[PDB]
Amino acid sequence: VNPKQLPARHNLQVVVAISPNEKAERAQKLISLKQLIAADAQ
Amino acid sequence: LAPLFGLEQDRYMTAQIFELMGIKDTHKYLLPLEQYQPPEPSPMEILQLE
Amino acid sequence: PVTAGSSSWVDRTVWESVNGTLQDIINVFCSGDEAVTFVADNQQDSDAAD
Repeated sequence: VNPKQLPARHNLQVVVAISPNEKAERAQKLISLKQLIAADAQ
Repeated sequence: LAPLFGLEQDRYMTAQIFELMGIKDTHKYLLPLEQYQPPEPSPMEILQLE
Repeated sequence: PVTAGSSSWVDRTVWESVNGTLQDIINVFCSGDEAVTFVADNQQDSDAAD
């Protein structure tokens, strides 16, 4: 991992206070998206 | 409106949705349109035309 | 204890509020198995976020 290869803070937003269940939440979102991408063939 | 709503517009819409929910879209099956070669037709339509 | 006969029983109130705030504080930040998670704005720099 080259340090010069990393970006700067100008393009890196940060977030804190993440709930434990958020992972599962994401999963749900993902599967939802899955159905969506299954309905569109383009 | 489908004749204008081609593939790239749908891809941009889905990518925007993902960014709103899941940032990294290239991590998996979905491929950047730049390197998306067209599908290879199958022998079925060929023999049907024949 | 200004005087023996007074029996100046102290009222621990600061400690109480300190704990009442600290519990919520830890339930805010340290509640999750992780601490933070960086997020980017483009796909060209998402590979570095994770």
